[PDB]
Amino acid sequence: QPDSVSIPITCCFNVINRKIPIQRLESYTRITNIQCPKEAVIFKTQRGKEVCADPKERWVRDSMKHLDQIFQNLKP
Amino acid sequence: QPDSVSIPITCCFNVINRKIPIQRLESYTRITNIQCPKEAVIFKTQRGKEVCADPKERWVRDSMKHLDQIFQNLKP
Repeated sequence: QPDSVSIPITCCFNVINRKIPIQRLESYTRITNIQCPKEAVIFKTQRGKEVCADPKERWVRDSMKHLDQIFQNLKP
Repeated sequence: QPDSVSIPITCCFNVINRKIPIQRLESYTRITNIQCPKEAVIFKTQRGKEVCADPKERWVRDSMKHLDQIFQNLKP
């Protein structure tokens, strides 16, 4: 197989259970690899911590929306 | 005087008194003109509303920080 199949893959095996204050969240990425066990987002905090969260949770979608908006408005 | 002195100036005469949820706030600008009566920030919400706030308030500085970070990290 190509050497792309032996690249390591980052997953979320667990998702945070407490909501995190949105002013803490600075960015997010999505888990996309089918090898991973669950659909999830990884938030990057101000501090640089990485947090797995369930995009089905309300706060999570709301934080994702908030960051999306700004990103599309921040170009500048 | 130059025609710059007869340009209209936007100010904040009042500042919001209730805290606004940070996921609502998408951007901010500062009042800078000395003609204005008070130091303040103008937040732009998701919805496009404009809100005057007092940068001495905790939530406000925190929202400003949050947006600053992302802006400097969002270039991309």
